[PDB]
Amino acid sequence: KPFFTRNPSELKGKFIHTKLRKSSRGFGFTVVGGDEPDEFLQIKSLVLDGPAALDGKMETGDVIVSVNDTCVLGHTHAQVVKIFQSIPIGASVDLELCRGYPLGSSAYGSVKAYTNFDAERDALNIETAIKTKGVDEVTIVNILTNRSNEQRQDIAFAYQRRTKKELASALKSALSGHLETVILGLLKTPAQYDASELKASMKGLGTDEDSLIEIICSRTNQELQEINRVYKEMYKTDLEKDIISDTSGDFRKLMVALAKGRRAEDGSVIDYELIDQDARDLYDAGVKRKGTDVPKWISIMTERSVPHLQKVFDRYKSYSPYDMLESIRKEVKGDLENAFLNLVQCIQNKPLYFADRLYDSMKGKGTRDKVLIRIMVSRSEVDMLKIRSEFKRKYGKSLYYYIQQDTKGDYQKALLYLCGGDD
Amino acid sequence: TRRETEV
Ligand SMILES: [Ca+2]
Ligand SMILES: [Ca+2]
Ligand SMILES: [Ca+2]
Ligand SMILES: [Ca+2]
Repeated sequence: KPFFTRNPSELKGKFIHTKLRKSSRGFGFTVVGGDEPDEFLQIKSLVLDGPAALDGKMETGDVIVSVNDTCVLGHTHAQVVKIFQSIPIGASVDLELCRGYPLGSSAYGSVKAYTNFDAERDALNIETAIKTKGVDEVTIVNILTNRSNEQRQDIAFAYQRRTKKELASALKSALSGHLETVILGLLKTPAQYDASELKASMKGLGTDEDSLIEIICSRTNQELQEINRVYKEMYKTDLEKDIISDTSGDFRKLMVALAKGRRAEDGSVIDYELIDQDARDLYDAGVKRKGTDVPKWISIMTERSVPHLQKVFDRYKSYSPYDMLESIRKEVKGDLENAFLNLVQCIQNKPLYFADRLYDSMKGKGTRDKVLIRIMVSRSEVDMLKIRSEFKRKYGKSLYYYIQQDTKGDYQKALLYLCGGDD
Repeated sequence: TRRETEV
């Protein structure tokens, strides 16, 4: 139940006022909202080379508070769009916008966008900490870990305007150890951070197969489509090329198929007949006959939608004495097995999958900091609340507790801020 | 899918 009100005095964000005159192609932005009884009308997007964007005051996620001295808090979608359309070309409109209530936010992340956001303020305070004799990592950790990734991008731009030096380079020189790894990962976008880890897993002639399997098997179509574009712009090489160069056999086929991000979107109606047939094919290709038909497994597990495959794996238990996970361990082995096991976990329960990976990175001597840092950074704005839920439900204690006992220093503080308290 | 209007 998102926040909503029709009295402007009860809003928490900041207020901005713009005055836009309509051009030939409108005001140059998209309005979203006004569906459910209490939906705020929010700025969906901007149109660059347009009246609203060239003004610069309007940004996405903004909430419309007043249109030409008439409050629209609570007005339906069709009412506020007829206002903008009744305006003639050349006439000016006065928009009051509130910045603080976000859009496109996952309700299951642990780190939320700062309500009283100020990019120039945080850029100044971080500069101070960098040049502080001793580096106030405390300040740097308190700021960046309590900002959203898009807010952190605005910190880097504001820091570059006032210092002419990129924040990633300045923080790479003043920090050290695992704390440097976490901060540099938080500064990158989700696509930039995943693309960098993928290249790192394929550096050298060897391959970190675990990091490659984790990212490829757990990312959706939209995330993979953005990673492929960013990876090609960063390293001048398509991700599929470096995957072929560092993988082979059926393992290569599976990773190439998954990395395409062309999995079928979830259909409106449930295909119960295809659910039964896909289960029969998975059983006839593996446990029933001797050997294994790996291509048939790759086709079904990569092309079908996630909700469909969930019902497929449940129907698979009707044909096979072993479930999908136990079938994988018996039929295939090696890198192909680890990739299939990771894929099925992400389909059945992805938050549970990241919980086990977190527990595996800390249960033994030392800490697999590479796996622990990547998960706490990439899933912080996605499903961290669900991972914490599945974690304490299974392991009794909280994820905050395990990070506490396996990490120390500011590196511990940074990861605890990304967790969001003990469950 | 979600009610959107080009303004
Ligand atoms: Ca360093
Ligand atoms: Ca067999
Ligand atoms: Ca440990
Ligand atoms: Ca370690």
